[PDB]
Amino acid sequence: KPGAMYRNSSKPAYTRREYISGIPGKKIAQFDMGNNGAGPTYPAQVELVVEKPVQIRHNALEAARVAANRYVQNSGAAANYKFRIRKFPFHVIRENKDGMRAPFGKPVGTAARVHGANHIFIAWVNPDPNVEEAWRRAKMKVTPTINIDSSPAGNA
Amino acid sequence: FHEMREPRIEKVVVHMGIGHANAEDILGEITGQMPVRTKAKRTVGEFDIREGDPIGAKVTLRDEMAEEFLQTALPLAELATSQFDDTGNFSFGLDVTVNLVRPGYRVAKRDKASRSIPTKHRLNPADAVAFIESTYDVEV
Amino acid sequence: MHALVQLRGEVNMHTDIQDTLEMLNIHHVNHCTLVPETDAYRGMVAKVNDFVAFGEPSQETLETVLATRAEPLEGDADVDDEWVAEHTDYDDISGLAFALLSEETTLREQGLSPTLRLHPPRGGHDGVKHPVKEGGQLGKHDTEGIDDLLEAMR
Amino acid sequence: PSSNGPLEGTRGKLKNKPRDRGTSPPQRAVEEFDDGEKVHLKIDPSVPNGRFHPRFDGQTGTVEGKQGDAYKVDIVDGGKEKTIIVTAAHLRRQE
Amino acid sequence: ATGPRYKVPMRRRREARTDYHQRLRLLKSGKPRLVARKSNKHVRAQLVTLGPNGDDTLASAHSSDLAEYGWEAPTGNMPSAYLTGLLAGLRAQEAGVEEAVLDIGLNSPTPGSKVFAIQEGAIDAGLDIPHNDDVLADWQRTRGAHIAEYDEQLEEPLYSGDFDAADLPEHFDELRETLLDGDIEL
RNA sequence: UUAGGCGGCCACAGCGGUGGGGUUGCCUCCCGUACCCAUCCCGAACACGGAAGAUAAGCCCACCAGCGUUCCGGGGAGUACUGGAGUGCGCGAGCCUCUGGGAAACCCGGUUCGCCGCCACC
RNA sequence: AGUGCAAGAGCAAAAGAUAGCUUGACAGUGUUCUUCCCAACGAGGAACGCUGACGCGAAAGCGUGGUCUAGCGAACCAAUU
RNA sequence: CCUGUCAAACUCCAAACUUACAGACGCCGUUUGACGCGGGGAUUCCGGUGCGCGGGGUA
Ligand SMILES: [Cl-]
Ligand SMILES: [Cl-]
Ligand SMILES: [Mg+2]
Ligand SMILES: [Mg+2]
Ligand SMILES: [Mg+2]
Ligand SMILES: [Mg+2]
Ligand SMILES: [Mg+2]
Ligand SMILES: [Mg+2]
Ligand SMILES: [Mg+2]
Ligand SMILES: [Mg+2]
Ligand code: NA
Ligand code: NA
Ligand code: NA
Ligand code: NA
Ligand code: NA
Ligand code: NA
Repeated sequence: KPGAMYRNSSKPAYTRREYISGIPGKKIAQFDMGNNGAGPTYPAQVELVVEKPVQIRHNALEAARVAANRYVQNSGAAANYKFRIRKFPFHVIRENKDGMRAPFGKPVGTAARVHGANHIFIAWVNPDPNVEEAWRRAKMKVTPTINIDSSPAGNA
Repeated sequence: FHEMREPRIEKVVVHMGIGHANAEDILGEITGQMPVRTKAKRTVGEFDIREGDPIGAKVTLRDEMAEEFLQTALPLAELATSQFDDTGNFSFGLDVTVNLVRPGYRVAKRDKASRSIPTKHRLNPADAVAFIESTYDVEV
Repeated sequence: MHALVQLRGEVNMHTDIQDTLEMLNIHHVNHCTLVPETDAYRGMVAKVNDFVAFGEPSQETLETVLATRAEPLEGDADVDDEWVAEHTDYDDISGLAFALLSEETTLREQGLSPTLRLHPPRGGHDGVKHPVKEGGQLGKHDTEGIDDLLEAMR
Repeated sequence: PSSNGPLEGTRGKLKNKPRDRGTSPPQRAVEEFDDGEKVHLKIDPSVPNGRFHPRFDGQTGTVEGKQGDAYKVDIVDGGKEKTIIVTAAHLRRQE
Repeated sequence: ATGPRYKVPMRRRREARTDYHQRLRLLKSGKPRLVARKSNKHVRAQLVTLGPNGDDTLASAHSSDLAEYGWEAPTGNMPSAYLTGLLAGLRAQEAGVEEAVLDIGLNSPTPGSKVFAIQEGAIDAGLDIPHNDDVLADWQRTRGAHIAEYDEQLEEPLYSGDFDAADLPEHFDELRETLLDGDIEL
């Protein structure tokens, strides 16, 4: 199913698991990537900034993350960098799969609500921005247009 | 300062935690005054499901009745240290507990304007060992 | 004291906004009233802010308008100096105007209609879809700003 | 509403902020009002008795006689006149 | 204490001085309260009314200012209590007070207790108070007979120096007698 | 208020901690069970009777801000949100301007270790 | 925590627990709110009185069933006081 | 200790705003009698749209 069905934040927040059952597990494998043993003790810090509030299905998060980290293997399986996806798919989504009678759908997935300007991804690297590239591929698999922003890094 | 800071025995509770009694009799003679029933709470597998139910007795002794008892109880006990309260108490043994404290305790036991005893005015394990050990026996 | 001029009609405007205009004695487009600057009056003009034009007019302007569009509580009679002197506490229009501006009296108190029914603005006004700060004609105006509108509607 | 009992939708108005929790001071439960006085109606979550229908919480009526220790306040619901039987515990002097 | 949500009891509850549930039932009568209070050495009796910023004491009596009338005996006993009640009851009358209800605070409703002696005193002073006669002591005990008899089992004076050796419930009568006519502050 | 009783507001008063105070007078702890009364067992408590001793508790007095709380300055912030208006922008989601209101978190610095009423009293 | 049972709310010298005692889960008749916001409409419900008789308590007082909001039924006919 | 996120059926907080009563101005009423009271006669109980706020629904 298309992102068109769930990319807008027009519905009420629906996240109370105490009143919702049968919610599908998330496809997001990890949130901390790279040298998670080390702390953000890096010279450079780039972030992927979403430019519009939207809803991002755990589907897109996993594909976006994989495509970025899977690529960050331009530095090696145990390379020197740490990657972080700060958002979690809290918002439960339904689908009305009778016609419009008794239409409250059934849980079919989850999605994370990101507001325009938040960073969904943050990487930490030494002057070796291959990460900038890992993100051109990341925002490629998420609905919104995105801004690739660098913070600690006046080494231009 | 002292005199009103020096420990003293306030009640010695002798109780026999049985599991369902005929035992009161011996408590009455060992102490010198009537025992009190020991009801239990909660329903449990040791065929002890009855809420209100005699399951042992106790006896709270005060003043001479407490000394005249310890003047034989203590001798039948050896232990000391670690086996002492953080408030200067200790139980040994059929159980025999000795509650110790200093002169102004009624402040915490009375009805009107009651209050809790300040930590400083409390009795420490150490200050307790001294008092008792200094009364016919030895510590550890 | 501010000069109030309704520049937008009644159709589709909130009722509670319309009643306000009515409480301020304005019942038609281009109708103008003079309102003291008080807490109570201030709240009212603010509520009516999007369908009117208001501001403090200059002595002169007020005089021009008074002379040109003032009316007795009843009748055609022209409100000229003579009228003013033979009917009011003051001796001439200028005297009246000053009093109004300094908020010492009111058009009723002097047996005059609370409303100065103005003429459409000669040359057209700046638009009723945008405020002054945006090139429009709605909202608070400059004393020079209000004067132009009032004068154009003399 | 899914139901129509008196306490429907009263979760808020009949609950105390954690700190105002517990038995309330007796001073205001004994307060005496005179006929004609204006009194604000507000239920004390902590005080069970002497209550009035939650829908009137917020009203400001006029004391006009009492019934037992309870007072009879006149209020106007929308455009209807009504009399409310309420104890001091739930009233406050206006001004 | 612990957090923003924590609930701190009322000051007079923390101090374990006022029983607010009883207080409210007391304030129900709409009558003044006859506050009966004790101390190891003394006994106090007040007639309190309700006020805007707190209670108003319109009349009081303390077992200490009892000597001010000829008391030469201890002041933490039964005869003491009654008299202190009668004294406060009288000053009460002077103040224009006609009735009241007995507030014994945190004390126990034990029959023949000093608070009830306080209540009997105030009543005889002329104050109208809701009571129950057979919860009161039997007059003799009020007189202080129980103490005289106790000194009979002498061998050593019950009173260290004080007054008398065999004590005097008669001293009691002389005083009640005194309080029942004229004299200052009454 | 050189120590008390009854309260109002019910943490500005809570939690924790330091120092000081009783020679006759007050509160206590304290001493003690013939009585009224009392412990499903204990004068522990409750109740009654009393001063040999003490200021160590409590309590009263002076003070500390580490925690909790109340209010204030500056910053966050005229941000977030919002009542009224718009032939302003945007494929749209949505945004912007004018007008009237206006926050929360958090940081830094102050404040707060109760206030007040009635009665009694070297 | 507990308070019979949904959910939300109330409650700590208690509305909870224990003990003891008691039958107010009483008869009569109302006021008011609710049912039905506003705004007419029955049964039902609740709050708050009074009259009478009682329970407990030293007493103020508390008890018009269970802390509060669910647990309810017209006319005709029968049986019953 | 540090570090990453949330709530229609969460709340240590908390608007704009809505709302009871009162006073003030305004407007209105006392020959156009308002507010209110009593009675006669209805029609009406398929609605729709814009904007704001919504809930459902891919729409
Ligand atoms: Cl009501
Ligand atoms: Cl007392
Ligand atoms: Mg005319
Ligand atoms: Mg032209
Ligand atoms: Mg134009
Ligand atoms: Mg000291
Ligand atoms: Mg009830
Ligand atoms: Mg039939
Ligand atoms: Mg039958
Ligand atoms: Mg609303
Ligand atoms: Na079907
Ligand atoms: Na994209
Ligand atoms: Na309360
Ligand atoms: Na038993
Ligand atoms: Na001391
Ligand atoms: Na009915």
